[PDB]
Amino acid sequence: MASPLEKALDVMVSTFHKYSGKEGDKFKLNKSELKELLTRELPSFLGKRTDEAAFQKLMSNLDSNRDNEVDFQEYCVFLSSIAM
Amino acid sequence: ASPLEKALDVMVSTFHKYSGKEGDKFKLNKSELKELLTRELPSFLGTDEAAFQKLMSNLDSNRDNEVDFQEYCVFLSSIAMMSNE
Amino acid sequence: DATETADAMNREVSSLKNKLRRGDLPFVV
Ligand SMILES: [Ca+2]
Ligand SMILES: [Ca+2]
Ligand SMILES: [Ca+2]
Ligand SMILES: [Ca+2]
Repeated sequence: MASPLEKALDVMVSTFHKYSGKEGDKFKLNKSELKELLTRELPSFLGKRTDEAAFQKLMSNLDSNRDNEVDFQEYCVFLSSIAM
Repeated sequence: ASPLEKALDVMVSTFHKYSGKEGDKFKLNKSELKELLTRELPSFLGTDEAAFQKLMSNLDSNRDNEVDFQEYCVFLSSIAMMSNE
Repeated sequence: DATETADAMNREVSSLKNKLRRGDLPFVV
């Protein structure tokens, strides 16, 4: 049977797709999809100010290959950075 | 909490369950890493001492001969990335 | 985990962490 940690990895994957598949490239997050994933799935990690300017800056910092998307690897870098 | 928040919490708690047994309480040695993989990531295990030693080496980006929480998260990311492919 | 990719990913994570709380920019807490 799947361990809690194995299920947690499954949720890492499924949560990404829940948002990446909305628009455009089904396997990458655009800015809107990223904002929605954070807002809806990571409320406890959000700051006092979730304005557009703060978000645009976050997008740029996550987009390490400069394609104007957040792919699964880039998303895992993000989760690894906030986890603890 | 959201499922993702709960997932990150499990990632954190699982690390500390094993890292806190011996030595540095915030890093995994080969024994602690072996236990964690064996008990918590069975579906990903092929196993022998050489295999765990190689995995440890691969994960040990800061070259301190232990696996810290960051290195562990990078490892989990690689497993998830494999599962996502 | 290929060492080249773990090492790159660790640099990327360290970089992003440093920006978070040493430590610029704050959409995230
Ligand atoms: Ca998309
Ligand atoms: Ca990108
Ligand atoms: Ca330890
Ligand atoms: Ca290390």
